[PDB]
Amino acid sequence: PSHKSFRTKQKLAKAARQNRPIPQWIRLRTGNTVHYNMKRRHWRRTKLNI
Amino acid sequence: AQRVTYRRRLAYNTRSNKTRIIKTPGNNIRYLHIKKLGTIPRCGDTGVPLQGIPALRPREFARLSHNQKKVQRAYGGCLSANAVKDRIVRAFLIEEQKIVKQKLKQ
Amino acid sequence: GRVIRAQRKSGGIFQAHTRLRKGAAQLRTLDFAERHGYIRGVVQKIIHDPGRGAPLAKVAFRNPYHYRTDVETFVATEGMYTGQFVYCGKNAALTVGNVLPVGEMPEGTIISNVEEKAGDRGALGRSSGNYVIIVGHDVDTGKTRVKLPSGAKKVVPSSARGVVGIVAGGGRIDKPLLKAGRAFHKYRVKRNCWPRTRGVAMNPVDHPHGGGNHQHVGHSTTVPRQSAPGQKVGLIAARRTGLLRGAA
Amino acid sequence: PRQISDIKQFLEIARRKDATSARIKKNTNKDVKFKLRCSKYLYTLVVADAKKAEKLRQSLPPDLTVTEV
Amino acid sequence: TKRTKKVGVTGKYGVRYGASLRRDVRKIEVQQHSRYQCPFCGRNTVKRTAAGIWCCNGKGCKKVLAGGAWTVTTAAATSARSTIRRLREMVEV
Amino acid sequence: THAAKRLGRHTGYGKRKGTAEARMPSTVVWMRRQRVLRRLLRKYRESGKIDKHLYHTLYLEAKGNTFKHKRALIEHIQRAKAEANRTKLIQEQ
RNA sequence: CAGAUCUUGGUGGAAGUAGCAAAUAUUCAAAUGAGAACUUUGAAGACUGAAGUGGGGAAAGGUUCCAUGUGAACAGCAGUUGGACAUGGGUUAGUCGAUCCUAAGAGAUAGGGAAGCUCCGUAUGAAAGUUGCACGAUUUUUCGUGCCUCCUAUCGAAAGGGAAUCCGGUUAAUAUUCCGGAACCAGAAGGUGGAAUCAACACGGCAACGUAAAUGAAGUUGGAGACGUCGGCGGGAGCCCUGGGAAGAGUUCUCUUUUCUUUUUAACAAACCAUUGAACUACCCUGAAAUCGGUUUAUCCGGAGCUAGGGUAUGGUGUUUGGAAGAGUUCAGCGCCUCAUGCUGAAUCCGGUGCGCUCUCGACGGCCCUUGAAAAUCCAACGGAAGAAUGGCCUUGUUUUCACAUCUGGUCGUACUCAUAACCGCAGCAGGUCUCCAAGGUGAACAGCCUCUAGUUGAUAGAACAAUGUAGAUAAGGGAAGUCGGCAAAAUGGAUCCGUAACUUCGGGAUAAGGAUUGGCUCUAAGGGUUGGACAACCAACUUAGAACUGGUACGGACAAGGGGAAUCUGACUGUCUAAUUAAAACAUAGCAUUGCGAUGGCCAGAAAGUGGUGUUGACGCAAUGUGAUU
Ligand SMILES: [Zn+2]
Repeated sequence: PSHKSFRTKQKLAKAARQNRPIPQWIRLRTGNTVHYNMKRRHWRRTKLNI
Repeated sequence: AQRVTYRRRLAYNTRSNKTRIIKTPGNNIRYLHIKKLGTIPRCGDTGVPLQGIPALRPREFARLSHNQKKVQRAYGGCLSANAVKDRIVRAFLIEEQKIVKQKLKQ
Repeated sequence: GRVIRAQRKSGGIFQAHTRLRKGAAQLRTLDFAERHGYIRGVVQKIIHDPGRGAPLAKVAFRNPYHYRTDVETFVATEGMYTGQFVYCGKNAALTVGNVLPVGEMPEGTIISNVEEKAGDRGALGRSSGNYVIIVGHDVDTGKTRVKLPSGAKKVVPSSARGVVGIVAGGGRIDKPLLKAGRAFHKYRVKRNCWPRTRGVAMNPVDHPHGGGNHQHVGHSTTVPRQSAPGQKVGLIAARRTGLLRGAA
Repeated sequence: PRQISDIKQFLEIARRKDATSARIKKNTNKDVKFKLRCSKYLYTLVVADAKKAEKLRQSLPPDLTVTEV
Repeated sequence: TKRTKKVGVTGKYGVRYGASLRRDVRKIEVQQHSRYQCPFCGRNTVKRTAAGIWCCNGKGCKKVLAGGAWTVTTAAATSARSTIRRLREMVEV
Repeated sequence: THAAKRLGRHTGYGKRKGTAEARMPSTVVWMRRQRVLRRLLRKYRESGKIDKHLYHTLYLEAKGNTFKHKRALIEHIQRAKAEANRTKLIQEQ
């Protein structure tokens, strides 16, 4: 609410960083099945719950 | 007409959210947040405000010089002139009667 | 069943509202000055205590041991005024507003804020318009017989202190409240005890009086004194019931 | 901002340590304002006559940096 | 104009609360809002406050009297003061 | 339209939706009249046309709703002064 | 395995079916694009109509904010577009908040219970020390004793208290934070200047009291912080309204010296301040008042000293200035790729008004069996601890509560939405969610209606009006004959002038019931302000009442906006409840009556407790009941 604690802001920074696309060269590794995942979080679909 | 908004994140009409409408040198009507009015010190014996002392917030008195917070008289800045006069007369009369009672007790 | 309202009044939301109250109305600590001579204080304030009908008196005394002044909270006696000099001690004069031992006062005097024991700082006759009458004395094993506002006769040691006069506030209960609003405002600054729901208007789970196709108790409202909590409702250990057609 | 009434005090303030600079302002009504920028305050002196303004400018200390607006 | 026959100050209560209760409140309200003489000043400038506080207006005798809920002095207090004075005068000798 | 209303148009009973007190309070009308009457009385007292004995009486009548306007007050003052002067002439002669 | 309204998964008929219909509404042209009803631009028509579909915040969300691209999934139609997708960028504080203080409360410690998890307990049955004082101390000073006095853990408010910042400009996105200018506060040393003291701590005024300073330790006392609600009155600021001048723009068959926009001045600093507007508001001096006087809209004051005269204080959102025209705004030109988007001309002026709106201030009044926080912090007083400059002149300390000057002010938050799409409700849901500002006209009005600023034109679209629907209207004659029942609808409705019954607790009933008028235009009379020599030419004003004339015999012309009466049962009344089928005669209420209890107590609580509530209480009190105004 524009009035956030330091811990809350760091958690928001971590959440925004986690919600990023996975590079293709990562999926290209031999024997890897990291191509797609459902961990993508949108600000309107799934809430962070603090 | 121009409509104004609070200059701070406090969005309620509290006693700490006193505002005054001002007109700037840009033809802009906007709020100006102001503090509460000061209070004149009161007499310790009668409770009346003390003459010759400005009305200021409690910490605003620290910036004043000594003479501006005091009246040049005994108990000046703590008691009114009438209260001081009554105390002087009462003290003198009671001491005189105490002397009379002591002398007459023999 | 269910825990009744009387059992639920053990605290919490049923505590007294004491934010606006100014302090306890204790007389003073029984010290050397009051035990042997007298001490002079000046009534500097007569104020209103929220939740109390009688006014309170702020009286400033002089500390006999340290360079200091002590402010007391006497129960205001009718006729007292700010700037009055009150005297507390054994050698104090029989004047309204002074605090004297009960054994140093004649028979038939009207007093207030009377101590049950010497040093408890006032127990008897503190509500507005109430007073205690000194009935008699007994020098051997010094004890004073007094008459309480309820008509009871109590024997106290002849060293308990009392204030000469009557508690200020006059007759307050003579005026009808005249509406629930006045009753609401009266008990708002006292506690959470108003309004009151009748037991017969409840369900059997809530109160012993609840239930039935008609609002009725169904059993004698007079309950024994040795009744367990939860059933000690109605008239507890009633000696007699009905209109008090002649009593003394 | 403070205003100076007498010219003497204006020269005295100019003859100090905090007198970093001065500014000359010419108004539409042929009024001249002499402003001294000190450490805490800006001191302004108003001269309504050109002759007195010229004499004041000539009497200003040489070490003072005077700038026209 | 008389403007009212019976209710007087009570007329603010309308037709509710009962006539007898309204009259009983009326008498006490008149006592509560009546002026009284200051025994130390003499002016009829004594007003009630908080049902027991009585203050005198003016530049003099700014004292506060502890009285009754609706009157400055009640009969019980007057009788108590009289008997206390009699007991004191008979015990001094 | 405002100019027409200033002349006196669009004012009749068919153009009024609020009560007379709502459109113009009687309290304000009485306040204006009392201030005007008291100002006139003070001016006459300062100018010496009336004395303090007559000024006090006229002040009480003005508070008592005796004079409808300035003309009524002036007429009453004129009659009082004329009667006082005539009685003074009779006493002197 | 054929079943178990079996389990999991997948997939059918219904079926291209129900449906995608609340919130007035869109149209033309151009651009882009393969593709345009949804994108953008221009034009037109409309809506929200300031209690907004406007501009901000609190909670909540967390990057949704901005720029550039994409149109696979979502945006129940579409998509060139999006709060979607992808890549980058963006939140700058001594002055705004948190941080500091305390409230309701939470909670260690001492101590006591409990098998124990843990419970009670917050100066409590504690050896609970932070502070006051020169004794050593060269010689001009915070370092080891001694004697000491009711101190004390902390957490707890982004709406309580509180040290201090304003203007203009700047970004794609931040600003009271950045830039330019101009200030303020706190802390630290003492860098200067000033003041008093020749032999220690100033003067003036009768006084209220005033000053550029005007030495003050412990201890104590006082004040500020610091306070309810309602009503009227007076003032100020902003807004609104109105008369001229200037600049630009709109209309111009005709008329309109016309209509519209701008005409601005912050924090801070100085001097006055009842003058210009608002207190003889409080106090002081002279003086002594009845033929009592003064005085508010409101009846308060005065030998406890009125009126009157003269002073002292309270002082800004008041006046004159500085800031500050150098800013901002409007208009008119030059270059003409123009580069720093520069340079050059003018105006930004003079007046007025108020039962007007919002905020605020001042003096008052009414009400309480309701009297309407605490603390941090700051200031003042009583008091007298301590001082040493010397040679009437070359020589010190104090003040740093006097003026100028120096240094420092750390950490965290700062984007954006705040909602008919950024929160919750499974969602981009007609629901719910605290609060700030609030133009003109009509009108009593924050009512309804239209409009200005601002915002939006977003709710899948096209064609046609079948039955039956939903919502809105009308209807000859009768007028409740319908129906359990006047359900629904209709009728009444504003204002002014007449008139108003039974009954009653005398307060009401009551707007009882029942009648008349209402437009426009032209006048008449009365009711108030300053002001030039009985008066007076203006300027600046709003009401009321009446008359004539006139037309649709019409006029609260839309909107807005009581149907009324006669009885019975019941509850006295105001109020409260079954969130999501029952709002009532149910509950509560004031009133009435009864019961227990004088503290070694009544009632309640706890496993126990050196335990808690009533109780900051004491019979006019607390606790437990029944009945339910008055008579
Ligand atoms: Zn008196």
